[PDB]
Amino acid sequence: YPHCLQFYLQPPSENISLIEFENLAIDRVKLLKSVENLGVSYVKGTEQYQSKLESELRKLKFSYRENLEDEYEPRRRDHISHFILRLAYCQSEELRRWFIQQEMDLLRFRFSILPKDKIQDFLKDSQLQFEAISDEEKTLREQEIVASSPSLSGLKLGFESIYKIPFADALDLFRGRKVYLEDGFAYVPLKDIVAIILNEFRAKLSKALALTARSLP
Amino acid sequence: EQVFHFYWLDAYEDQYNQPGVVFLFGKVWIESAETHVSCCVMVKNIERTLYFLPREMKIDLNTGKETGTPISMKDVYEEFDEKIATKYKIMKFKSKPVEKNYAFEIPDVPEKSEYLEVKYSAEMPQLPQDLKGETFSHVFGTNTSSLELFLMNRKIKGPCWLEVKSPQLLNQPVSWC
Amino acid sequence: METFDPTELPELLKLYYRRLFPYSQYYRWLNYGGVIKNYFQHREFSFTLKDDIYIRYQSFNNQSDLEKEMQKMNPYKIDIGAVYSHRPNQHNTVKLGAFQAQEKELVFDIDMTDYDDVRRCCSSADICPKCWTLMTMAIRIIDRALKEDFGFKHRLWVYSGRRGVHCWVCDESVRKLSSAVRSGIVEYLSLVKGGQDVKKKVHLSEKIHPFIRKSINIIKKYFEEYALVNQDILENKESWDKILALVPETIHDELQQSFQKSHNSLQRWEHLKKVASRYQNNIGPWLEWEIMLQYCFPRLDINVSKGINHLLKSPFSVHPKTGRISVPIDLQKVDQFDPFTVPTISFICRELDAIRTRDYKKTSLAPYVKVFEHFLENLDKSRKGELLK
Amino acid sequence: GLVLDPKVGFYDKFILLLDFNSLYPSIIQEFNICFTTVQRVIPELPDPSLEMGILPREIRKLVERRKQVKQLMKQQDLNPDLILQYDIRQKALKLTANSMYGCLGFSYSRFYAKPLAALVTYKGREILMHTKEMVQKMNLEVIYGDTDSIMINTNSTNLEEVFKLGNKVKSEVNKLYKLLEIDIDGVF
Ligand SMILES: [Zn+2]
Repeated sequence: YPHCLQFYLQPPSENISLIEFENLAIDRVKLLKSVENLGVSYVKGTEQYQSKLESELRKLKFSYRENLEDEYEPRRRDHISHFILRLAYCQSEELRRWFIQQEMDLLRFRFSILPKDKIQDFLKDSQLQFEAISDEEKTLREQEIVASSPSLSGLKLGFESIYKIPFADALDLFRGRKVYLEDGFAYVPLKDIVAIILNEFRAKLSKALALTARSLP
Repeated sequence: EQVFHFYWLDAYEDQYNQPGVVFLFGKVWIESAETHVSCCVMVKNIERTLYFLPREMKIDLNTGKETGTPISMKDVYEEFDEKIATKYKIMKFKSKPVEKNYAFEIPDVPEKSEYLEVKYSAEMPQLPQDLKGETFSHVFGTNTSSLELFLMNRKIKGPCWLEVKSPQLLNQPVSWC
Repeated sequence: METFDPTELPELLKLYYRRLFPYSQYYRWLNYGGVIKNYFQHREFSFTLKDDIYIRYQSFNNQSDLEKEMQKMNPYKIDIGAVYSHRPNQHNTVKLGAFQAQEKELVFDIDMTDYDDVRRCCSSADICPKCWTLMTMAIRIIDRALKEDFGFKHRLWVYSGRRGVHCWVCDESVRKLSSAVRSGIVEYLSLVKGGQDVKKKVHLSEKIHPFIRKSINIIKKYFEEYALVNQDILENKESWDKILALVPETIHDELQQSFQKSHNSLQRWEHLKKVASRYQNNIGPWLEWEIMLQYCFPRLDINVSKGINHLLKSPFSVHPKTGRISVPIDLQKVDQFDPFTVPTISFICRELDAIRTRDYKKTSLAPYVKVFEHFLENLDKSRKGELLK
Repeated sequence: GLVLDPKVGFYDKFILLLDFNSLYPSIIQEFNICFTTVQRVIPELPDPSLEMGILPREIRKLVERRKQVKQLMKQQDLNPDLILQYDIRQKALKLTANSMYGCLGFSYSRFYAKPLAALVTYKGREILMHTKEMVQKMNLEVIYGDTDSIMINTNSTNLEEVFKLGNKVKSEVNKLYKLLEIDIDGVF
């Protein structure tokens, strides 16, 4: 339900006590360690995976009841914990790979929870540009979008929304002739969209982690 | 008609009192005595060498703005000849345009450029390190010692046998050698 | 009357470069309205001079130096490169690693040498009007995509001089694409996977992309006029053996027995269509379209467009072998282009001598030149409209 | 300069201590770090497509001179005076090469370059942490390491196996890099 997703940017400028500093780091390590175990013992799209991950997120207090916008306790905890835990894992390359890998599974899970209407607002609040299309235009180009779609069998074009993005941002999709192109824009379904979002988040996070280790002394 | 060899071990220079002269101490073989003896060789007239870096445009030092007049080697030549040499009491010198590289920690220097190479006697006064002018931005080689110049120019790699051509005889002894 | 003399080239080249070359339009195009600081002073030109002399990193300050240094040198060939962070003639000044290309137009080339298995009318060194359709069909195949699929507005089409065409995409957002994006764009438009003599080069699925559909639709209007009546791909046993080499093995016997009863190429093509449809109905790779696409779809080279620092032939140049001027092509009349009516430097000069500088208005080069400022004019409209408001 | 805290304690089994023979000179040669190559005002490493610089090319000649001296000493039935001359020559080239980084990090040096020194040092601590990861993966314990030495606990009692185990670490590190080479120092 809530807007707990964030591209982790703009480090916190607050100040905290030592007890909170230690507790946030320990809790974040626990969460990320259990995400890997859930991924190993199950698959990413089962009821058990979702249920256990959500229960654990409830237990560690990383998404819960509301507060006045800014000092939303779970959002604040999540932000400060992530930026604290960057310092611990910036040192080694094996640690960097682990941190990058585990921090994307949580983003995938959280994006899987969003209602079908808040995704547009999240995307617009995100980097610069993602836009959706109405049912009129979607039906206008329905046949061309279906033909341009990959070898997936049948004409099952459900109610899932379709997003228009600049062609360059969809590079990995258009060089293989796997999306419909019209005047510098590509019409993409949800799955490829979340793939693009994950790839961009991975690139930004890798850049930030590489930069952090420089200023560690 | 006469040439003599010697094996140098140590070198000495007195910039303050005897500028532009170096002393080489070593060993010289003697046929009559069937043994080597100590030897001292005086090397004189080592010239100061400096490199002037021209600007891409003439800068008015009074304000700090360009005047739009292009800069060439000849402009630097005349500015040195009529402004710097007379000011710092320099009688005779030699000037030449050279092409040189530079890859070190002084800002705003090209990695390949044309410099004005000026050579003059070491007896004449020493220019300041930070000397600047209208036509040249920087100067290199101001405080280079004579021994390093002699070593680098002649490519002496440690102790070795050196040939001296046209040897001369000192009027009065200058060493216990 | 007299044979064309290539040794006279130094004589005519002088007055061409003095009185005919459009220096003003050249400067306007390569300056792009003077929007950015040194978009022209950082441009690299390559001059191929006498004795195959190859000088690469050139640069100029403004128009006057440009005219002066082409009039004092008179190069045999002129190539345009990318814009760099430092002046190309001043690259040894900077440290090794700080000199790199930044922006360049998007260049496509199409050449006759890529159709060695398609032409049965002239040899490798010859062109003729009845195969030049392979060049015009390409022009409307690609120009559509860049206008529709990718939304590129300002495109310039130039004659290579003897056996091909060049496309310069000069849109503002196209000049700053990364090399990976250009490679992806070339991948999108590439259909024939021509390797080192592979038997089959075109593969299709049950579902065809709209790009493929429109490409087939465009080719259909010229297929029978060129392939079936002008090339006669079905007139000798060795001739149709090439096509049978691509058909599935079970069909050749029936095709041979149906073809032996035929009497004209059109009837053979119709019989092939019927046989293909009949085989389709029982068992669909679309047999009717692979041989049609393989024989007519243009083939591009990735290396030309992938490189951001590539050097390509400049417009309004002179071919030193044939003499033909690398002239812009008018997009309004593409199907009626004739390579053999392009005026040479020799053609206009001889009549003229028997009679700020604007002497080109009375020349035969002028009607083709009016195409160029039309391309130039459209660029200021984009600048004036979108930027100022 | 990275330093790994020693694992204080008493050890019963054989301990293999290794040396990084010119760790810093090897980094200058590995990543092409020079005055005429590194773009500076921590700077970024140069592209691998560039040619060798002035400084890396002078370290090549120093270690290409050692191998010929090393192999020339392998001959038998040789004059007793040449044995010392080649051994002295080998040590002279060994000493000169190792102290090359000093002209970059010495504040009172004529060729001082702060950005250049920082880049070499930063890569140095990466190679150190990388080596530590490899050793612990093959069920071996690192009990100390400081920038020119590594002490490894082997849990072995057979001396023949210790050298065999030691040469395996040699190949493991030398697989990823090319010029830096570890060397056996002694056994406790
Ligand atoms: Zn032909």
